[PDB]
Amino acid sequence: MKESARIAYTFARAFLMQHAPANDYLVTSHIHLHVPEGATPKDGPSAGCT
Amino acid sequence: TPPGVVMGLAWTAMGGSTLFVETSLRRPQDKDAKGDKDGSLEVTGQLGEV
Amino acid sequence: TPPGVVMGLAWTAMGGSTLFVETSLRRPQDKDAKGDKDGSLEVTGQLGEV
Repeated sequence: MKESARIAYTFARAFLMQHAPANDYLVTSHIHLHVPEGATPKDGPSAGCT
Repeated sequence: TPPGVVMGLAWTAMGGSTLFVETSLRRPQDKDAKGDKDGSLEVTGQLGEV
Repeated sequence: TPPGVVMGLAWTAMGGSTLFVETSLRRPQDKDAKGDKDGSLEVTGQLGEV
């Protein structure tokens, strides 16, 4: 999930610059995030699109 | 065989098979453009100690 | 025996043996010519803590 975490952070930055250039949130804005626990880690990549 | 994959013979428990080694970037390279961090590898496919 | 390799005798639990020993660089040496950072070893071969 840390790999998915930076993958999501990266792809989210890329998708936002791709779509709404005027916004600068993910490119420059610190973000706490939390994902509820409970699923087995092996299936955890499935949550990454969320 | 798109680059980063290649066949490799293997003497399975019964007979043999042309197992395909698979290799691919799994998390974006650009953790920092200046970053000296290693590309630590994450083998999978039921790694043995050997 | 090109540079950075030397043979070593070993008293195997069954008879003797003449196992080799090998060494190599693992990252570019000059990421920072002045950089004060450890030349860390990374030993392998299923070594016991002794």
